Amino acid sequence: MRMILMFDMPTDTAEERKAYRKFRKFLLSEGFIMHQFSVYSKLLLNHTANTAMVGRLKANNPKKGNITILTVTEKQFARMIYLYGEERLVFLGDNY
Amino acid sequence: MRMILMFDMPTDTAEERKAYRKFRKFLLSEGFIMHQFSVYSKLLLNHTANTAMVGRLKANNPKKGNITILTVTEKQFARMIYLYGEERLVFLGDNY
Amino acid sequence: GWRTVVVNIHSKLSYKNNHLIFRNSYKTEMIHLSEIDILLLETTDIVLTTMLVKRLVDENILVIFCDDKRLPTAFLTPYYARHDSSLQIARQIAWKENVKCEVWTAIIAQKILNQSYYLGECSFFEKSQSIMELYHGLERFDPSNREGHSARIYFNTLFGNDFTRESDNDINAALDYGYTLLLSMFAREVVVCGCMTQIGLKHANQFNQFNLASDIMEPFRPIIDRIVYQNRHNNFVKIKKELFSIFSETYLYNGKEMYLSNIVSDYTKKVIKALNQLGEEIPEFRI
Amino acid sequence: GWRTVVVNIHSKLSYKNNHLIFRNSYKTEMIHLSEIDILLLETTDIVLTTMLVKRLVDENILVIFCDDKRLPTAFLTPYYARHDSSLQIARQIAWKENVKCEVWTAIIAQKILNQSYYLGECSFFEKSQSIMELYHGLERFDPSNREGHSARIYFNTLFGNDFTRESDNDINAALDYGYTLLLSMFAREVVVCGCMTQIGLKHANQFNQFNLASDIMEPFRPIIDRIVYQNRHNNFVKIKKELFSIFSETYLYNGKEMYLSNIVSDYTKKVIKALNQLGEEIPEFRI
Amino acid sequence: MKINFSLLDEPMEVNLGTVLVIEDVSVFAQLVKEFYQYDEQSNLTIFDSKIRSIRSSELLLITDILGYDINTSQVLKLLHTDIVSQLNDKPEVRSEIDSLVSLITDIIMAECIENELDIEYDEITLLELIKALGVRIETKSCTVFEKIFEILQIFKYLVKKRILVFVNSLSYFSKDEIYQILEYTKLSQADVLFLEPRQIEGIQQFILDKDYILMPYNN
Amino acid sequence: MKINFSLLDEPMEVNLGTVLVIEDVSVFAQLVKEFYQYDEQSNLTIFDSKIRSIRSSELLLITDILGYDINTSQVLKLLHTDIVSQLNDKPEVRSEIDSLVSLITDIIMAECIENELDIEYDEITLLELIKALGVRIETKSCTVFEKIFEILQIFKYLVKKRILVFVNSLSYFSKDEIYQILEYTKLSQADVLFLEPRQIEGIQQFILDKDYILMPYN
Amino acid sequence: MKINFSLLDEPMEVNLGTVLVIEDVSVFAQLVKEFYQYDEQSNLTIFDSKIRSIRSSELLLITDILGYDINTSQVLKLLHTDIVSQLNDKPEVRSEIDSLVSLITDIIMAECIENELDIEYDEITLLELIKALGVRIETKSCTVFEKIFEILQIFKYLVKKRILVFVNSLSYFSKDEIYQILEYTKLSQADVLFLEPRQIEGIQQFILDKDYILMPYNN
Ligand SMILES: [Ca+2]
Ligand SMILES: [Ca+2]
Ligand SMILES: [Ca+2]
Ligand SMILES: [Ca+2]
Repeated sequence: MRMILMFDMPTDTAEERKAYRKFRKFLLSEGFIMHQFSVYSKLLLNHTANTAMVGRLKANNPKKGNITILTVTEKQFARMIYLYGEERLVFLGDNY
Repeated sequence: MRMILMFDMPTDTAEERKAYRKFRKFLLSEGFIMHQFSVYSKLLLNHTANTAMVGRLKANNPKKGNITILTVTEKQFARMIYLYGEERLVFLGDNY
Repeated sequence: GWRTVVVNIHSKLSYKNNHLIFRNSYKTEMIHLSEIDILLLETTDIVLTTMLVKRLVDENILVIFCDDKRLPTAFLTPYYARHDSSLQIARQIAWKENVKCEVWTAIIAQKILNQSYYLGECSFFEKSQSIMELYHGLERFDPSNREGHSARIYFNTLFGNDFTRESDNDINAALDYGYTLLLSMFAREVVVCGCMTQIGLKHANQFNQFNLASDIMEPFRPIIDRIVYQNRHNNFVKIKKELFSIFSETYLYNGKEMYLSNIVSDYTKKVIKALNQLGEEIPEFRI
Repeated sequence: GWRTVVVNIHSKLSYKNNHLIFRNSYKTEMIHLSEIDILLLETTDIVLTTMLVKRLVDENILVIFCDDKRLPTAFLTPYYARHDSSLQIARQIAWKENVKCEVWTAIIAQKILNQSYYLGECSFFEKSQSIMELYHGLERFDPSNREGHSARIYFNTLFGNDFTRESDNDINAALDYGYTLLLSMFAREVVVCGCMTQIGLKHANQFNQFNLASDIMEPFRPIIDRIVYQNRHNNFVKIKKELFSIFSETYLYNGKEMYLSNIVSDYTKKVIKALNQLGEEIPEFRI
Repeated sequence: MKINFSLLDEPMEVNLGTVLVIEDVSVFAQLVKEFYQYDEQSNLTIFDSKIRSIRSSELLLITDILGYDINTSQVLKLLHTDIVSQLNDKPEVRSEIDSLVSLITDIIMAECIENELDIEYDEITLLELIKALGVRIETKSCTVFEKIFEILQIFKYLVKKRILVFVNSLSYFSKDEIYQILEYTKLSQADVLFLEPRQIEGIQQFILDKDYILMPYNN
Repeated sequence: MKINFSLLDEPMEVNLGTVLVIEDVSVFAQLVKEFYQYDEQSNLTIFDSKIRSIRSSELLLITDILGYDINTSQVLKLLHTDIVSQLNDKPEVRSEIDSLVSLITDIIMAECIENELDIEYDEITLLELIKALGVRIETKSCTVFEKIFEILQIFKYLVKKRILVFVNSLSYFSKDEIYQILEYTKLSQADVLFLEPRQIEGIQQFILDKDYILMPYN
Repeated sequence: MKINFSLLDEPMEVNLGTVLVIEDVSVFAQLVKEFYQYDEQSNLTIFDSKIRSIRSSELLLITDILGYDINTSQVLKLLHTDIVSQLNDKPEVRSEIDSLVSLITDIIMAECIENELDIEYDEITLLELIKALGVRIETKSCTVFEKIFEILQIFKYLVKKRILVFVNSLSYFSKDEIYQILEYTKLSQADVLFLEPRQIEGIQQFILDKDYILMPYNN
């Protein structure tokens, strides 16, 4: 089960930034990889490790922190498209 | 097709904050809902609407903005779990 | 419009809310008309509506219709692009043979000079020196035919002595294809100017609707000759795709670096203004 | 080919087995390709196929597109094997000033004669006799301006002395509407002839782009002013409804009673053929 | 009752019976899938004169003619009510039935008085007599044509179904049977929409070409 | 397997995939009526390789592909019984399941004893665990081409059904999809028979003329 | 949408526009009284294809054309929603309007920041802009023909009205105007039933003779 995890929290206070660094280090220690800011994912072996990981994430969530969790297949994970910020020739048909 | 979208960008400058507000308003106008900061999702009817939405998101991405797109099933989109929040010496009081 | 839309697939096209509607069984896509410059139909299975054709005529978008072989068959020519056309017809009838032969001679000099620049970039000193000699030897009425000799020496030097323009090889086919596309864009620009396309600036005896647009498109041929020379080993399909990449690529005008469509539009505008004002300034395009 | 196929109704066009398939809600008709000569599309709801367009390119038949106003907008231009109309436009560029002045004077004489005859049908003998005197006094180059002098007499007789063409009223808007419909029909006929409508018969004013058709439609103008005189009390919408019945109404041509479309077609053909042949015969139309 | 999809230029109106022929197998299968999934997909939109979109519960979709169950609790209940109304429209027949049921009630009442226990009853009504008779429609021996005809007859009994749609049901019926189905649909006023891959000869229908052009066809 | 009716001269055999075209609308509609009424009517007969008549329970007749539910009470019963048999084939795994169920029953029993109200329980069984998990065949079908494939999978899974019959189901699929369906039928070895009003070009099929004569095609 | 009364032999169907001419003044006045009192009287019965009788709230009765109020809260609300949909169908116009509204909101926000009190706001939307503009239909200068045309245009906006009925409204309109009303009713799909004492020449209508015989009439 491919576990996609989004993480956010107000970063204004120094304690909030420290909690964000601690939570990020905890995510890296648990096997999660950061694709971009607030974007992470980890490959869970089965539903058991998934449930235990959900409990651990709920236990380690910092104050005011918010985590989104989504279950995704490998075919859907390879279809993940990341656009980081206008074509002259538009082709409708075979792309040649 | 359930589209999970993460959005990040340096917010330091005033122009960057204005661009972030504009991009967020554009995401809300397109049907995306914000589950938490940087975390959004939208239900796309089919693959064509998904491709057009990808092109539109690439066109509307602000400078230095970074977007992560992941495809999840509708049942897996409902499976989304949002969690909102080992020391030997525990101090309840002034932290010294 | 900035966008060249090419449809090689069977589908139905409609016009809805100032938007081009591409409807197919697999997917449907809407593209705004203001962004669209040129519309190219490369197959015979495409369907369109006369209302969308009227909206394309009002939007002044060039519509090209190809054959089953995908080679262009016929393009749409609007009767009235602008009200200044009816006033420009009297000026075209009032044009002088000295202005026509002068502007055409300067244009041929720009084409031969562009060929000498292409051979100079290709590091041929004798060929570019000979073509430059023919450029310095060009005269009014063209008694020496230095333009045809420059073309024969150009193609014979590039593709080999055994090569010829009358051959049926895919090289000449791609050359006629690029000349047909550039002739279509230049002809559409002449339709935007409003002047008669059938009246040429060189020979009054030759009667052809594409004569004027060819005389205006003469200096830009070496741009097609370059990609044709590089892709000559590739198949005709890949050569056609590389020819389609010319619209995406940008070229350096004397003023600044611009797109091909803008250079053709501004060049044709300066040519028409120079013809009506009797040679005030001659636009020069260099590679 | 011979027959001229015009589509005024919603329909779809296809090409099967060297046979043009025209499909309308009422019935389906199949026409051989060799029988068709010129193809014109009146409305914006017509659907066509690019394959039929390619077959038309091989058949050389001229394709004419029209807008919602029915005025012709664009026509199909093939890159090779061009139609004979493009060769016929050169004769229109060669039209002599004497033939243009003769045809123009004949047209003005026909219009003034129709106005005086209509005033005689309205039983005003003094105004019709004055307009007839101006008709017999018309001369080349128009130094007397007897047409502009007959105008005020005709309109002042019809709608009263207080009425004028410069004032803004439902009568003037109705006259411009009828002149717009007649300009659309005559302009469509001139587009069928292939001659450029920007070149006018009047040598003074080139401002209008329709000048040729606007000059050809003058002899049929009073037929609109009759219905506008009868319906003048009705609102502009009712005047438009009454003017819309002129297409269904039949009129008397010199040869036989015919519809307005065929009469305008024969008149335009005689005008073009007379201009190319330098005044063999001048078509005359009387109310 | 107008239906609209992305392939059509304008929404097409469905009045009485309507035969829609889709010459493209891809657009036909996609349209049928959009008919079964209609609540999930927004591509196919069916709206009434009020422009209000009808729910999938209001839409009636039928593919297998002999597999559909025509006998339901609501259909049999409303049918029994219709029979009770038919018997109520005739005063003489209702009077005779009242006499007979009254005699039976007298007999059963005497048998109850003969018993030692105290027994009470109310009445034997006509709806209870029909429910005891077990009146229902017979689809067992019915041919496909009679089955579709019975479906067109019970569509008036269905309250919640706004429109009836048949999928490829015209291949079984002969041209004359199709003429009877359409002519009966014009009298029943119900809205029926048939979807066929191939065009039927002799009947008015809307044809969708592989070019995605919709045209009316008399034959 | 072979099917026989009064119109045919000799019974035709149905092996792997088979396409049967009936050029008569009356014989086609009457044939479908004989398919739904097969239990009632003795006209249409089916003789297997053993030359024995089969009951209508062994015949699988499917007209609407999308309207046919894959999940049924009998299908879920046979699937749950199959999974229970697979878990019963391994003693150690079932023993571990009994241990875990014993632990959960001990926890819930302790929580029940903690409550002030008296509580009575029976036990937890593997069948109740499977039914509680909701084990069923996948209900996701994007197109009728995939739905018919699921119908072929469930048909090959069902041993009681000796034949699967489709009525006018080939009009939805494209010629290439028909080729893929025939190849999948030949790979699955199941017996499938199709009934079409008109002939299909490009594939092998048995054409029944209006003269009642049957002829092979391709 | 079939209507039935004791004088008719069979219930007559009303589809699109229908002109019903009653040649008897007694039956006409009694029928109009049964139209106003319809909830109280069981003589006149109007039912749909479901045979369900429509309530008087679902029936729309109109006699005075210029006295009827076309502007209502529901009609203006649904009309504003329709205008918002029309502005939403065009992306460019909606973008421009969003830009202008953004500028105005910036100005007002600056003015709020200049104040000493802490002020909060939300947004200025398109529906609020239309409500502030006061968009409504103008019946003041409208002719009777334009009034009935606007009524036929707003009948689609009325959700609860099942059928529109006009009482003696065809006397004011010319034959051509009646042709425009019927031809527009065929496009609007609404069900309109006109009641006139005298027959109108040139239009299809149902005539009820003093003999109480109902016959279709082409003219
Ligand atoms: Ca009872
Ligand atoms: Ca019983
Ligand atoms: Ca607000
Ligand atoms: Ca206001």
